[PDB]
Amino acid sequence: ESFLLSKVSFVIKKIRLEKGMTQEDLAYKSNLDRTYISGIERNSRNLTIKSLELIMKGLEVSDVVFFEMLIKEIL
Amino acid sequence: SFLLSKVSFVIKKIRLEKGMTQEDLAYKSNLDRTYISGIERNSRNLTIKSLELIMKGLEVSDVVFFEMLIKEILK
DNA sequence: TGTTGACTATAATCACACA
DNA sequence: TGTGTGATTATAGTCAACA
Repeated sequence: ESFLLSKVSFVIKKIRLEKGMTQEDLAYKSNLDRTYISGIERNSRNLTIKSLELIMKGLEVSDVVFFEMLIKEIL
Repeated sequence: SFLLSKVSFVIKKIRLEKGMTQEDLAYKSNLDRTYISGIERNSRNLTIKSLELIMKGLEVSDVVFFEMLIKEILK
């Protein structure tokens, strides 16, 4: 009652910090909301595919890399 | 209207690789057929939680799903 | 209940990728 | 060689009104 979503909501936080960004920066660059971005990283939002596609663009990272990094992270 | 269409392609593919109807995936993943139908028509927004249920009823891990998804991304 | 109608998947087939 | 994805007709299937 947690997995995958927890793993997806972790890589986002990993990359964002490795990119030296902020939740206010991510919410702005992905046209989303800081309250929404916050809740995700702490696993309090359901998160959709389209709402994830916006994140990778806000984080400035291709879809391929995100999933490749996602695959590793679960291991 | 891209990533949701690329994930959906893999959904029916493994469904057609494992050899099962949408009604079978609807049952095995505990989801309404109209919803399973929906995401394949392209689409319904599709939450991550629902996506996790799909893989469970698809008898495949997430790593083999994303790997297959990525292979379907590179052209 | 019974059935019409439009929107679907489904299944059989072909043909050209690819390895 | 060999399997497999794409595209195709064509059948069967779904659902959502109606009286």
